[PDB]
This record gives sequence, C-alpha cells and structure tokens, in this order.
Amino acid sequence: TTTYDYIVVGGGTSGLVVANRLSENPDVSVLLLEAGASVFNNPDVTNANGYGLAFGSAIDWQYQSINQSYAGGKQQVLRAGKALGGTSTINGMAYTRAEDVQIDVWQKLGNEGWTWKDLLPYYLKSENLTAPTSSQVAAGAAYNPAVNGKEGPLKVGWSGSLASGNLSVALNRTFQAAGVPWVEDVNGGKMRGFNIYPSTLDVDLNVREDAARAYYFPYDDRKNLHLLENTTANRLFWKNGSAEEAIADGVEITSADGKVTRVHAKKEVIISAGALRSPLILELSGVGNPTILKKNNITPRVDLPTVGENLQDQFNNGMAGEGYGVLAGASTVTYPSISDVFGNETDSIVASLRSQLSDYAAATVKVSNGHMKQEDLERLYQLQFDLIVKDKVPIAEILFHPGGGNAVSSEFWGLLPFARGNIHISSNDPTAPAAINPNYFMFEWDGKSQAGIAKYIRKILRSAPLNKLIAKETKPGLSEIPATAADEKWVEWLKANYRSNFHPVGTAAMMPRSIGGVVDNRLRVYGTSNVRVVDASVLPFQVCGHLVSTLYAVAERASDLIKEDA
Ligand SMILES: Cc1cc2nc3c(=O)[nH]c(=O)nc-3n(C[C@H](O)[C@H](O)[C@H](O)COP(=O)(O)OP(=O)(O)OC[C@H]3O[C@@H](n4cnc5c(N)ncnc54)[C@H](O)[C@@H]3O)c2cc1C
Ligand SMILES: OC[C@H]1OC=C[C@@H](O)[C@@H]1O
Ligand SMILES: OC[C@H]1OC=C[C@@H](O)[C@@H]1O
Ligand SMILES: OC[C@H]1OC=C[C@@H](O)[C@@H]1O
Repeated sequence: TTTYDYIVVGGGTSGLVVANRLSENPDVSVLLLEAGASVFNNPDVTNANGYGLAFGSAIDWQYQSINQSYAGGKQQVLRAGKALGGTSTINGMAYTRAEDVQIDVWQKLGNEGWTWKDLLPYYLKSENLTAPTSSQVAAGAAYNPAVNGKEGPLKVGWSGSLASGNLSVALNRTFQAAGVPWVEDVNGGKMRGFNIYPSTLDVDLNVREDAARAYYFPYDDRKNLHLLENTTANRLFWKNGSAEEAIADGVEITSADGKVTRVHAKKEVIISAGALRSPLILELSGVGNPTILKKNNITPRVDLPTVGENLQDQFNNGMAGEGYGVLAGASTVTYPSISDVFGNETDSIVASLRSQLSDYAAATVKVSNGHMKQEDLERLYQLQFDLIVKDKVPIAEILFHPGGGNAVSSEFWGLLPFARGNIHISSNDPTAPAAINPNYFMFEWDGKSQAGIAKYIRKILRSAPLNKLIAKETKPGLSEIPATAADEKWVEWLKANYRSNFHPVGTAAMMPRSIGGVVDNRLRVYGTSNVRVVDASVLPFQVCGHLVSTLYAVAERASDLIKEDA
C-alpha cells in the first residue's frame, strides 16, 4: 500500500513538471510529497498584482542565513514558497530565460547534452504564450514567435490592462541613447536590451500562473498521480544489498498528525525540494561530506562532500525617483552588458577583475574546507569571466516600475557575482533550521559591479529624455549619497539596504564528479543508482534571467531523460 514507481519530493516549480510528465503513462504510479498545501484559492497567490503580499505568511518558509560577514554582519531572510506550486506561488511572475552561451557553458564544463540548442525545445514545450492585443502592442509588448511555445502547460503573457504611458516610452528612448536598444524578445537566447517583459500570468482569468495551476490542477483526475499535502520528507532510506552503489528504497515522511512513516519507490526518487532543502535531504540520507555527517551522527552512505557547497545567489537593491507629474506605463527590464554599464572605463574594470580571479578561487577553496580545488575553481571562474568579458552577457537586471502617482522605482541586481557559499544541516533533526551562508559581497567585483549599476541608474534618471519627466532622485538621493561620493559610500549604502534576490543555485550542482559535481548529466546523484535532484540546486552557475522559465525547461528535459532510463 506504500509502494509507488516514482516518488517526487517537493511539489514546487520543478517537482510538479516531473510528476506531471512521469504520470503521462497511466501504468506508472507517481507520489508527490509536498510540505505545504493547495493555494488555488489563496488571494495573496491568485492576485495578478499581489507580489509581496504573501511575504512572511504561512506559505513563506522564511529561511534565514547566518551572519553575512562580508556584507556588514546582518542575517538575511531567504524566501521560498511553502505550497503546492512552491516558490512559483509567491514570486514576482517575471518570465525571462538565459543567454544562449551560458547554457552552452554547461556542456563545455562536461555536462553532455546541455546546450541552448538542446534546451530550447523544452522551454517551448513548457510554455503557452498569449499573443499581445493591439493595446498591449501599443504599450511596447512584443515577442519572437520562433522562441515561444503555444501549447505548453505554463501560461505566459501580459496584464490585460497594460497601457502606453510616458515613463516606458521615455525609458526606451533614454536607454537607446545610452547605447542599449529595445529588443523584441529577451527569451531567444540574446538577452541584452530594453524590453516590456512577459509574466507567468493567465491573461484570460487575470490570475498568477503558478506551477500547480499549470502542471497539476488540470491533470488532477489522473488515478496514477497521488499527492500528499502537509507531508514533509525527512530523508531517503536505502536498500540493504551488496553493491557499493546506493539504491534508494524510499522516503521517510512526517504527516500532519505528526506521525512518521515510510513510502517506497520501485524505480526512482526525484528530489525537487528547492536549492535550500534538496541538499539537506541528501545530507540526512547519508549523502554528503563525511565530516559533517559524522559530526551529526549520520553514517555516510555516499562520500560526496560538495553536497550543499557551491551555493550561489544574487543580491537586490532599489532606487527611486519622483516625477514633475504623474508617471505611467509598463514595467520594463534592461539587461546591460559590462560595457553598457561602465562604458569607456570597461578595460580597467576587466583588467582588475582578470587580476583577481585566482585570489577569488583561493578564498572559495576554504569555504568548502578544501573540497573544491584551486585549479578547478580557477577554471570555473574563468568560464564566468569569459561570459562577462568575451561573450558580453548581461551583468545586471534593471527593472523600472511605475509606483503610482509621481513615483518611479527601480530594482536591480548584479547577475554574475563570484561569491560562493554553502548550506548544511545544523543537526540530525529534520526540523532544525539549516546553516545557510550565501557569502554576499564576499568579492570586490560583487560589490563594485553593484555600485556601478546603481551609479548607472542614477545617470539614467538624469539623462534625456527621461530627465524631462523626473524631478529628483529620492532613493538614495543626493543628500544620502552626494554626487561626489566615493565608491565606498555606494558600497556601504548597498550593504545597508540590500536583500537576497532569492535566486539560489548550485547546492547539488550538475558538473562532472571529478570537478566537485553532485549530479551527473542525467541529474542522477553520484554514488546512487536511482536518486535524482531536479530543481535549482543543479544549476552549476547563475543564469541572467528569472529562474522559473529555466527550471521548467530543465525539469521538462529531465523528465524525458528519466523516461528514457526506464
Ligand atoms: C520573492 C521571490 C521572488 C521571485 N521572483 C521571480 C520572478 O519574478 N520570476 C522567476 O522566474 N523567478 C522568481 N523567483 C525565483 C523562482 O520563483 C524560484 O527560483 C523557483 O520557483 C524555485 O523553484 P524550485 O523547483 O527550485 O523550488 P520550489 O518552487 O521552492 O519548490 C520546492 C518545493 O518543495 C517543498 N519542500 C521543501 N522541503 C520539503 C520537504 N522536506 N518535504 C516535502 N516538500 C518540501 C516546498 O514547499 C516547495 O513546494 C523569485 C523567488 C522569490 C522567493
Ligand atoms: O519510458 C517508460 C516510462 O518511464 C517513466 C515514466 C513513464 O512516463 C514512461 O512511460
Ligand atoms: O573587482 C574588479 C572591479 O569590478 C568592478 C569595478 C571595479 O571597481 C573593480 O576593481
Ligand atoms: O520580479 C522582480 C523579482 O524577481 C526576482 C526576485 C526578486 O528579488 C525580484 O523582486
């Protein structure tokens, strides 16, 4: 009665794709475990304009970091969805992908079959784009038909009430004048430009299109798909046979009544609990760094000491201005390259960055206590440097939002900081909060590029024709940060005001085992026959865009690889 073909741990963004796709075969039983519950009727979730409302609610995990010692010492909340649909139920709904070359880098580092060309069909498979109406087109909405799916479970589109307004027009003009042109679609692998970006939105219903509305509810009549809500997976348990290679037998779970039981998988266990939980589930299962496992009285089943290592996150800051009159229009994204941000000063930045890479690697070696090697980190950091410097991938995302009335706000983040940190269990008790350390601001580039982006936004606000609409900068403003402020003043302000960008990746990184990878190119955990991780943990580097689009694609492709292996 407790045995299924597949168990999917975590009914979130990625997990629901896998469960949907594997359950397409009516002879295959799939169990979805989700710690949260349906949010189908939760108004903080459905509200197309509700971003932020669910923060700190019962559907926000509100994980917390350790003291961020490079960023001024304060702990940071790392938000995540506790709900059927996971973090897709609380996020900002922005749908943007990745630069083609940064996916190509996955195959370059040794992950066979992972390139932009290979992944594109899976972005398409996931997506159902509603074409813009004539009023949305007038507002600046656009897409390239060749790179947007029409039939996928995930509805994508623009707010029915998108309208032309003075702010978005002026932003387009002002960015073009700065050398950054409008692009019709940031989702065809070339992200550089200004764009009126689409959202994970059911345009007809006018509700947020979360992963459960996309991949679960339309298919909940399937008799071979089983869901356990309010059910927490604690750890995997293993078959007791002869092979050195570990074979997962099942998952230990805790139900709502607090009872602890076992469910079993005949084929595979897929862990999709998020970048801040999936590596913990591995550690509690005996897969991880033996020193950490032994300190917590867990016998290692697999010696894989980079479980929870290579944590990479971005950090988010905000600026604001005030108009002479009412400011209106679409929200806009700009993806500037390094030369867009730093202009005729880029060569000095590149030289300084180039000179710092070996030192960044050496610092990062110690973060994992030597479990990533100097040589390996130098090569990984060189790949990131080359994307920034040679391929000119965007180094920032800059959002502008009308704030109602005369307010305009910008939120922005450096896309490719070098800081790596980690996440590890704090005890053998599955309910104990983990030690999460993203190492924000660890490296000079990380903070100084963020300062360069903030300065760029200050310059944009004061540039023509936008400056015809903007009376003053209000945040930070010229009192807090004088026109003559040194870089340190900017960095200090940024450290005082930043938050996590809630973009963590890399804690079960897809890389060859010999360079510190946790999963292979089929997302199988090294040392196991039948355990996979399918969620943001597996991305080996940050991507330029917003995570769900890529996680849906990765989960779509992973589903085919699982099917092939069966
Ligand atoms: C505030 C915020 C804003 C964001 N803005 C955007 C945006 O605009 N656009 C975008 O594309 N991305 C955005 N992101 C990022 C994006 O939403 C996430 O990266 C993505 O949803 C993560 O997907 P996932 O599959 O890795 O994990 P999740 O979607 O977090 O799924 C993990 C699931 O596992 C469950 N779970 C955890 N532990 C257990 C356990 N032990 N047992 C059973 N279940 C468990 C969780 O409840 C959750 O449902 C945002 C994120 C946040 C937090
Ligand atoms: O490929 C065979 C089966 O493998 C796993 C799940 C099912 O969806 C497939 O039909
Ligand atoms: O850290 C390397 C460079 O990164 C960005 C701006 C410069 O101030 C730095 O020297
Ligand atoms: O839509 C903007 C959001 O997108 C990504 C994560 C959050 O930090 C941002 O506010």
